[PDB]
Amino acid sequence: TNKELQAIRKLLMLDVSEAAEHIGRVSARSWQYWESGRSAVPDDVEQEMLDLASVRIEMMSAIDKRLADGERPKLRFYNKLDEYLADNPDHNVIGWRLSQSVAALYYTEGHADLI
Amino acid sequence: TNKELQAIRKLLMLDVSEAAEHIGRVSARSWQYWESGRSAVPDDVEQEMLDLASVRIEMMSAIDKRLADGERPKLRFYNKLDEYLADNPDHNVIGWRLSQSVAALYYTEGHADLI
Repeated sequence: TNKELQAIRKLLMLDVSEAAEHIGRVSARSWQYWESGRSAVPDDVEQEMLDLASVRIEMMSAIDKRLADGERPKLRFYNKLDEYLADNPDHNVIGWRLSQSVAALYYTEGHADLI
Repeated sequence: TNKELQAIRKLLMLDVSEAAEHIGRVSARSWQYWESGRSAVPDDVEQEMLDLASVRIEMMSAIDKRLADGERPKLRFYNKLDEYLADNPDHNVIGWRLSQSVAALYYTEGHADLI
């Protein structure tokens, strides 16, 4: 539904324009129409957003591994996209947002430091 | 630091303009300055952001209570601010975003449905 689509997008920290370009391959206006509720949300886009959410879960699982190993992780929080891309040259703006989503969660809940 | 400030802000699903107006009581430019890293984040702003994160934890704890009572919660995802305000007339735009952040988490991670 429109509500599930927006929920996942925001949890993954994607701006509408970023989700539209990279996941929907549609204009931002088209993506807004999907989230507005005045349109059918196509099921394929919803499925691709759930696939991307599984990437966030994989990234969380890796941090959980460090925690089980006794480490208090120091996670890079990239305020600047360009710095993320410099350190992660095989990723893009969507990877940057997923990194923010994961680092912010672990920090805010008291489980990791940000660097 | 600027990284912690932006991380909490984004996790709570607040736009810069919303955080600036209601939490900082400053302009978006000033809030962006605090998120830039150029100087230290003010003590009172830091504390208020931590306190709002605690409100989010309290909201999660209330849902955890319902799960422990055997409910499968149907959480209302408010894509429309005014609908949230009508249902929660003592709250404002910041409370709306907190509601989105909690509903999106429990939905995307499989514990609740959205309506």
